[PDB]
Amino acid sequence: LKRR
Amino acid sequence: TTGVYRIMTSYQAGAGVMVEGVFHTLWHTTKGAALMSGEGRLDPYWGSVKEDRLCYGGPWKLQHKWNGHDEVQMIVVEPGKNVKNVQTKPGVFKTPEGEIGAVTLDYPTGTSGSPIVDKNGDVIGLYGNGVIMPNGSYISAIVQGER
Amino acid sequence: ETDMWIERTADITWESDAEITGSSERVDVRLDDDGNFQLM
Repeated sequence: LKRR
Repeated sequence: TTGVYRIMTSYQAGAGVMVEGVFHTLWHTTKGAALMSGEGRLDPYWGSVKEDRLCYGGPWKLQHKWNGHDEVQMIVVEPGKNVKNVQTKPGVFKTPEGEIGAVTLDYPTGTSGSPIVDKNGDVIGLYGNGVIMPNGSYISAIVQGER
Repeated sequence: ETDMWIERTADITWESDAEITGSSERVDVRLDDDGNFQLM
């Protein structure tokens, strides 16, 4: 999604 | 000790870098939880939720940024694997406060906080706060602030 | 108590043999107050  | 680190909790929650005795990561990897280390417990020193940045042991030490001209490398800290570097020419996130260098590299969750480096081996930011494009492709900011 | 710790794994270095990958995209985004980038 938007972060790792 | 200066270098690249895995953040563990066993499984890998993220990564970061120790530079000039300060540990640097993205805020979201630990949410400010203390970190045990070989040199004892490290406590969060400064953090910004908006910027998704967090450091332990002292103020932010990373002073270099993408120069806007060159390719960069990510030191990919993948869970369960030795590190490996990948090289790419950043694009940009266009925001009101200027452009932010951005890389189309898509790695597992445990990799947030992996450092991005310039040709001199200086850390210019960290991987793992970005956007998903409508086609599903991931792009991370090169996450950085001033020292 | 915390249940998190750090483990050193590598030097900070540039690898001369690194694979070159990815593209240079240009995207309008805003950063919201809780640190989430939003597509515009």
